[PDB]
Amino acid sequence: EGKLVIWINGDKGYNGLAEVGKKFEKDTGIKVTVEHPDKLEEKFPQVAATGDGPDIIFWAHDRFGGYAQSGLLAEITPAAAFQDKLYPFTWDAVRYNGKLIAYPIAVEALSLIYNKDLLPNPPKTWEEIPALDKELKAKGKSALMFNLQEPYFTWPLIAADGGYAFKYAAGKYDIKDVGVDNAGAKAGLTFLVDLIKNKHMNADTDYSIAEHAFNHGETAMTINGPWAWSNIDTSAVNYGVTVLPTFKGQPSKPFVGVLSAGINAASPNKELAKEFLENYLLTDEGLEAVNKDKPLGAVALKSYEEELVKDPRVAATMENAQKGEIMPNIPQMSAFWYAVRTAVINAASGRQTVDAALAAAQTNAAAETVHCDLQPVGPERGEVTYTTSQVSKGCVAQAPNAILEVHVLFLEFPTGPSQLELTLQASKQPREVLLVLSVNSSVFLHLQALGIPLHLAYNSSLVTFQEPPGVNTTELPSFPKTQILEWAAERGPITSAAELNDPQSILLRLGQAQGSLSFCMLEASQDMGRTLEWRPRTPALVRGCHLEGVAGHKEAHILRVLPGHSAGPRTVTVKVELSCAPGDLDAVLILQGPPYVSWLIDANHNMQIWTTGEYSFKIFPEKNIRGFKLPDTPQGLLGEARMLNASIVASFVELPLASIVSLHASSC
Amino acid sequence: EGKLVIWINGDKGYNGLAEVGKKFEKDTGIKVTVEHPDKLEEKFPQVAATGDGPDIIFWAHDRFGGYAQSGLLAEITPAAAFQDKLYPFTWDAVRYNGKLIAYPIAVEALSLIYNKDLLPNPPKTWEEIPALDKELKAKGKSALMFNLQEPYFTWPLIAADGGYAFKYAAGKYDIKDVGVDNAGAKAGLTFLVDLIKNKHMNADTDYSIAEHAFNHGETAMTINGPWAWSNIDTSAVNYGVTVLPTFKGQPSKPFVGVLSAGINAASPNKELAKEFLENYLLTDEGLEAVNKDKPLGAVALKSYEEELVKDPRVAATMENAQKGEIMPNIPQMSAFWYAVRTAVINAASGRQTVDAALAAAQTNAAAETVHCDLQPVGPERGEVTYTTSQVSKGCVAQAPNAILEVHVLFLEFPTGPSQLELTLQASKQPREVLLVLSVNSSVFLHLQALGIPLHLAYNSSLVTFQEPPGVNTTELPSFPKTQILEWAAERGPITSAAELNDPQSILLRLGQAQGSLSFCMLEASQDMGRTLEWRPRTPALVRGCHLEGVAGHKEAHILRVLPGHSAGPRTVTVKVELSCAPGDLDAVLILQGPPYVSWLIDANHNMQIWTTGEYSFKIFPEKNIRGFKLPDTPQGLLGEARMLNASIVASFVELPLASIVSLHASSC
Amino acid sequence: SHCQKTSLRVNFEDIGWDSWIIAPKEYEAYECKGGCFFPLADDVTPTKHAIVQTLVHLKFPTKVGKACCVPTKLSPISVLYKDDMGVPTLKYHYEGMSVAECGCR
Amino acid sequence: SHCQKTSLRVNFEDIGWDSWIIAPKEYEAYECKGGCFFPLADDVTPTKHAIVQTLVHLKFPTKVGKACCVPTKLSPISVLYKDDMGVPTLKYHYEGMSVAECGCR
Ligand SMILES: OC[C@H]1O[C@H](O[C@H]2[C@H](O)[C@@H](O)[C@@H](O)O[C@@H]2CO)[C@H](O)[C@@H](O)[C@@H]1O
Ligand SMILES: OC[C@H]1O[C@H](O[C@H]2[C@H](O)[C@@H](O)[C@@H](O)O[C@@H]2CO)[C@H](O)[C@@H](O)[C@@H]1O
Ligand SMILES: *[C@@H]1O[C@H](CO)[C@@H](O)[C@H](O)[C@H]1NC(C)=O
Ligand SMILES: *[C@@H]1O[C@H](CO)[C@@H](O)[C@H](O)[C@H]1NC(C)=O
Ligand SMILES: *[C@@H]1O[C@H](CO)[C@@H](O)[C@H](O)[C@H]1NC(C)=O
Ligand SMILES: *[C@@H]1O[C@H](CO)[C@@H](O)[C@H](O)[C@H]1NC(C)=O
Repeated sequence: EGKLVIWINGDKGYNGLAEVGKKFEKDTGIKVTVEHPDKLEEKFPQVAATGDGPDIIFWAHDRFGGYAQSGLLAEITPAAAFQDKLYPFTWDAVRYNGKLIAYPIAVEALSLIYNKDLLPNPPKTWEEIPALDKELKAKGKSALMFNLQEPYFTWPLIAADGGYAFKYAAGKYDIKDVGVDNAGAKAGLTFLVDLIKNKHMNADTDYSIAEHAFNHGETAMTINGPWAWSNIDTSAVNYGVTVLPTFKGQPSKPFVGVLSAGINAASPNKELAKEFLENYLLTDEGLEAVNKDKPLGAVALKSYEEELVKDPRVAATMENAQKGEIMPNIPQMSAFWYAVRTAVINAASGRQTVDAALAAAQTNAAAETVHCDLQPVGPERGEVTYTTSQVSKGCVAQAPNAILEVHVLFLEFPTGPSQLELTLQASKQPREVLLVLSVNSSVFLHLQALGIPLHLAYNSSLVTFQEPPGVNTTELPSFPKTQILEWAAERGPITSAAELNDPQSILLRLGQAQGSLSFCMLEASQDMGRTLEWRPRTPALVRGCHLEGVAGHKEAHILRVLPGHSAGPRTVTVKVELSCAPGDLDAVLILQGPPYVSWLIDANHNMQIWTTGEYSFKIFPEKNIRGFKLPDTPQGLLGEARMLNASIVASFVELPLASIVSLHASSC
Repeated sequence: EGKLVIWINGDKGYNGLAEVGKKFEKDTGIKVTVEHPDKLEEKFPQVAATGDGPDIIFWAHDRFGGYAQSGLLAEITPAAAFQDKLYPFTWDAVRYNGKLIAYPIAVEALSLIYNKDLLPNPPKTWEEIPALDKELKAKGKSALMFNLQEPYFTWPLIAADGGYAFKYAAGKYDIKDVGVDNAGAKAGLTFLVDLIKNKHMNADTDYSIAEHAFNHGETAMTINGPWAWSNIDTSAVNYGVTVLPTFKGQPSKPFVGVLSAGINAASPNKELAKEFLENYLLTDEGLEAVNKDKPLGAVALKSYEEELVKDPRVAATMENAQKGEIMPNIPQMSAFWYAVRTAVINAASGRQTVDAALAAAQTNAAAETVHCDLQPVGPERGEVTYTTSQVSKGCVAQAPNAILEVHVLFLEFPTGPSQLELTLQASKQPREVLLVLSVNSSVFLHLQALGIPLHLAYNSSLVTFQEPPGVNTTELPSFPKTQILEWAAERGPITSAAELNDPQSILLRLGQAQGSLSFCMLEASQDMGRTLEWRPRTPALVRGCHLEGVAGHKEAHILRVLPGHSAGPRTVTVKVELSCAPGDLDAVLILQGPPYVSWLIDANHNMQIWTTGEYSFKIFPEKNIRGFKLPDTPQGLLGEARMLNASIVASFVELPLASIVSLHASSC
Repeated sequence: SHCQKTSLRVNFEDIGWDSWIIAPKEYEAYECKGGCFFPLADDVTPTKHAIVQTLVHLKFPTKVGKACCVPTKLSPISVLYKDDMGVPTLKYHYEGMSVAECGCR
Repeated sequence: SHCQKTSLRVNFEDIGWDSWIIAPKEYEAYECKGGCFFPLADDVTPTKHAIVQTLVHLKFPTKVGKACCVPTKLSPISVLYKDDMGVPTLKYHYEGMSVAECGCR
């Protein structure tokens, strides 16, 4: 049996996708869990770089470039026939540096959705909207309302009068040539700031606000993609979808997105992911299901698209798309978007001027250029093990006066019989404890519970103990995870809970409840503190690269701790073992972490050190040493390695707050 | 084709042996040269240790022990059938330390040969000989005459009354227990000295004198072996052969010899030697021929002996033999014989007293005991090359007023096509020269004659020149070597001549005639001086051994120059090259030579030095160093190596006067 | 006064090395103290050139000097080097800083 | 007075070695002469313990001694040794008799 975790924006047809996952489940017996976290595009890289991540991610192509740039996405190898089943330029959208990284699913382009009843004649130009808003305000309504918090809905104007993100030419993008501070952009954004200043729109309008406004007939117009059409269909609004207005006599040029599906490089189910995506998702019936849940606009599948074009709404999406510009997939897109967002917000709220916000956007957009392409490193080349307190999902709570405390652990391992070492540490002093464990694969378990009045709850068929106990055991019912939590709570309060993926060892300390929290509420990337400390089976996928234009042979090993969710200053231990290392080896260690991380180093040869915060060693342990300010991004750290005259990055890894880490090296 | 050089005492049937060599020649085409040098038993070891020697030697067994003791005799491996064809105790005579060294040919024992006409009743006791001598001296004759210069003819009395050489017991000889100074010996020798003192015999009587005396009827008795019987048969003497008289009522105990044939270890024709000896010499017809030439007494062949016993003379030889004692074959026999000889002579001439001469004989007899058994060393273990001025046979003479000078060179190589480098050096100044060369095997020759009005004489069919000359060449006639010398002399005086065996290179200098000698007369082991200097192809057979009872690993390399025939003081150069020698190697170099030999050493590692005369090196060449007195015998030098705490003798070699020597070592 | 190893505590600031040696502050840098006078001891394992020079000195003290007591073997120490470019170069065995054995040469 | 190699002719009789060194009579046994004062030259390749000790000495000349100019590498010579048993033991490379390079230690 197997599993497929998927991420997709909450505004898309994730239910239909889930149904496709049900067909895939019945056929292959491989369960599919579709989820829609908040800001999943910004969350994915962070977790994927730790080994924990969805098997598949769904998002516009603009981000996949960055993702794979950090070696976070496996290469897609579809047969030429299958590639012929989809349109080329979509593959081009997912192709970056010559490799197909994702499966193009759909095409997305913003369209003007107007209320036919309120506005039978939508405006052809932006310049007339103010007048219309005046009239409709005399009728007790508003002209237009759309999300102003995300710059994706404002770019069509900005680029309408000539704005552009990165000057493209000779098959490649020029990152140092940005067109946000040019005339057209300043003109468009000036027009928007004039709309808000004249109270034709409220600077705080967001997606939900606009959708509610138009769907309830409070505003006569809105700007949205195919997905929103379903929500309008449920509403009593008689809506029309048409081209966007012209600014300064020029058509609005929206950024055309390509909903694509990328495979997590850390996923062991790569084969199965290929199975689902290709053979189930990109078939007529699959895209039929998803589009039934939420319209995908123009799909990348030629057949089903041939059927969808007949929808005049899709046709409009294609007109607006043809008039616009496909988004670049380069990594810098992230920074660009961030900058633009800051600009728009600061200009709409009145914090900054148009010229100022857009100048600053011209400087901030392009930045942290890439220095190399990170590629996975084989185990025999590099190896990492570590012990951390963080968990995929976690909560820690206190139970005053509770005669019985409950602990729940959700474990997930590859499709095979695993081995696990679990040890429960007794607290200082009679409280009886309940341990509910759930697993998605067979497991051989080494349980160690000393002096603990313990009770158990688990699968008698999936779990096999080396030292089994007879009495005080309970068969785990077949419920969803949440219902498992509630069911466990029906016996006693839950003091702690965590979802681990492929753990090697687990240490659970009782009575170590941190702070004052009375209810356990699962939080992604939660810090378990002194409660739980586990060693995962599979570490983050080792990565490395070669820094071009750098003379000599100098090895660079980089370690970057991820944000730690508000904890006191910690000491991270680090052991290094460079096997088959030349007598006089010129290497460097780069330790990046939050400001509250001090480093404790232990190595066996001569090498460079470069850290944040402060660092100490086993030799002369006292007399800590002040660190330096290091770049925060992966490409920033790689660039610092280049500054360190490092020609090769032998190792690159990113972990969360972890007490101990050990690294072994090779490549002789 | 091939060759077989043989040595045998001049008093034996070497002519019949030569005839057997003629049959062997016709059958196998392998010429046989039988020779009878003077003191060939003492000469053989000296030459054989240099590679030059007869293919086969004939002598009593008493010496073969010493010979093989120096590793000079190859092991005999006759089939058990053939061994059954001869009597065992003969094989025992030739067996030494477990190896069959020679082929037993005949049995020799002294017998009393009396003139029946002069003495119809030979005496039964020694004590009556004086009276008989008085009577016969009244008749103008003498009673007895026999060789007094060799102790072999006097031992029968000495041992008659209990004398013995080495006390034998427990299957082995005790060298430190000698019976020459005992009562019986002193009694016998006293009796002899009384015979000479009373003028019954002349102290100067030798073999020839006695044989002449008896054969011409001047004396009535003599003591001789079977060989002499032939010479009596030619004489008009009517002789009888009977047992020897009794001394002090005890029978005379002669030393029974075993005429045996040993194979020179340095001979390449070992196979052919085995052929001749076994299949031709030890057959009925062969022993028939030799015995026809000179009686062999009792032969070792059972058949032919069965026919010879019927000769009453042989029967007498067997009675005297049974009454006597077989000679020990041990090496010490040589020293013993020497001592005894000195004693007898000094006691007969009146120089020493019986008690004194025989006491001194008791001390001198046993001496220079063996320290190890020398065995041939393979080339890959050790290698020697050298350049010498000595030759198997040689002469150098001067030619006053001679318009043409002659040079003759007799060359002999194994049965194969050889290569030779010959260079004639012109003298300072118009004399024309003649070069006569003879060869027993095909040869490819590199002749170098610059500014020499030279003429040639050789085999057009056997010699092949790399640079042949057309005119002034002569075909060499088919003559014996001596007739070749005379024939060459018929054209001009011979200034120099030499017989070389398997030469690699030859240098002949004209006008370098040494001293004042007008006639060239070949002398064995002649010193050619500045005239000739040649590098032999095959060196002396390398030898070594392990010194028992010596702790540690210390290598001993020994070099011993042979006597040099009256020359001025010379400097011998020595180069050493120890390949695959440990960093810190404990070795020693033993350089033995005449008093007129200074040494010049050249080596590449750290080692010990032990020399005679004086020695110098390349480093700090001046400031010669006085040597020490070293033992003269091979066993003496080996014993000195034992004194040097040497546990192994890696190399052992003996060469004649040679200017340069080079040694390469192995065994890692 | 036979040659032997003695203690010598060193401070990197006093020698002006605190700039490119950040760690440690002080360390043990044993010196070789004592006279080299024949007969020379078995543990010193004096070189024969030292023996010779000592005897020649004894013969001509004004024309030839004595043998000297110096380190014959050195050991490494872990230090933190500083490059001109400005990187914290840790050398885990920065050789030739402490004396292991003394002898006369 | 930088440390450097200088000439030193030795006689085996004067040092009492003529008994078990028969050859040669005299030989060249270069000595190391000159002062060790910082800054130390590139050719001397002074050990850092020498540099340190020189600086400490400069700071405390009465409490700590200077670095010493000694041989850092020796070469062999061919000699004729004499064993107690009495054999002429030639050593073709009797090591450690002549100076090859000098340095401060
Ligand atoms: O606004 C920043 C955001 O723009 C794009 O996101 C779009 C996405 O393409 C659409 O499919 C839909 O989800 O609306 C999003 C905006 O709310 C970029 O794809 C994304 O990288 C960027 O953050
Ligand atoms: O006299 C010393 C001599 O004795 C023996 O020689 C004998 C030999 O055995 C006989 O065959 C015959 O040749 O007479 C010889 C004496 O003239 C020993 O064999 C020999 O070693 C020794 O020198
Ligand atoms: C368990 O879930 C993991 C994580 O998605 C998956 O890789 C694995 O195949 C699953 N195993 C089983 C037996 O369902
Ligand atoms: C594991 O537990 C689930 C839920 O209780 C159950 O349906 C399943 O059958 C169990 N495993 C096996 C092999 O039965
Ligand atoms: C030449 O004589 C040598 C010496 O006896 C012998 O070994 C060789 O076989 C002979 N060769 C020929 C061709 O007669
Ligand atoms: C070598 O010379 C001899 C004597 O002159 C002669 O009999 C013989 O035939 C010659 N060799 C050959 C191969 O003819």
